[PDB]
Amino acid sequence: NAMENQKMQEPLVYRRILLTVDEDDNTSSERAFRYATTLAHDYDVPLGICSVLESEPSKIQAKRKHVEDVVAEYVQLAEQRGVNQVEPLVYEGGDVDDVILEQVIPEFKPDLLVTGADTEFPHSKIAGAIGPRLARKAPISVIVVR
Amino acid sequence: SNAMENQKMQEPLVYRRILLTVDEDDNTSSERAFRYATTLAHDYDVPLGICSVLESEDINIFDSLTPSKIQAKRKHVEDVVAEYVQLAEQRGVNQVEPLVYEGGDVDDVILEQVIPEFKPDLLVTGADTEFPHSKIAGAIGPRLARKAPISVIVVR
Ligand SMILES: [Mg+2]
Ligand SMILES: [Mg+2]
Repeated sequence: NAMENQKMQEPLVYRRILLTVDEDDNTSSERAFRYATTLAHDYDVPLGICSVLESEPSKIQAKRKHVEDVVAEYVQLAEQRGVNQVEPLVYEGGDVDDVILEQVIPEFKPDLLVTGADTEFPHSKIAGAIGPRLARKAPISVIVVR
Repeated sequence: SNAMENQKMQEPLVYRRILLTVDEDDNTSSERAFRYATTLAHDYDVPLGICSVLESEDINIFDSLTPSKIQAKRKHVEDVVAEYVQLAEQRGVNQVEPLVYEGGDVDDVILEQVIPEFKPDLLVTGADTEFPHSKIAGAIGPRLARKAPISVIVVR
């Protein structure tokens, strides 16, 4: 038929994985974490775990510590899972979508963004689940995990 | 995390039943979508279904050219799905099946017919996959990522 046989056979493995997390607990966030860390473990590829502090003082440092703690806990669990290279990616900005698209993706250079279907940030310019928005707008592959 | 939570967070996640959604166009995103789905199905030994949704003839549109146009489009999409199935078998996927459906609302066909029948836990599609015949215009992947009850990867 019409497709190039050899090219269509080449394996595809994602080389640099970015997991985006919020502070909430739910089945989608658990499964997004497990997918990203299973992939990174099984194919021996780097994982970045990102969250974003939203622009609004012992209060601001407490909010910052909270985001840092959420990401640090996920990194610890990823290390326990056996992922060889995992790093925290805590970023700050006005609109989370732009922070991810304009700062995190270009700096960390992932080829896959993973996030749970429930992940959301209350002061994002567009309200609601960030995963499908990123699936539409990002220049890389995006999986929205449920 | 408490002990139970820690253990649950550690449990491997390997998708069990993969649904690849395709249109007739051969582009970078569709090639990579096919390669990701078949690499997953091969490396983890899980079933793959390869789906598309055909346009049907409209009983209120009667003319000499429309039937040929629609029939030839249907056969083209059937050919593309069959070729993807053969390529997946050549790739070494043990269980791969065609899933050709039809209807005017492709989102609804996938959500209400294909997913409940094939029972995938992951839907894969290229970022360019689109069905201009359908109710809603533009790339279907991000809409399915929003609406589906299962995980959806939009591949670029
Ligand atoms: Mg291990
Ligand atoms: Mg069956």
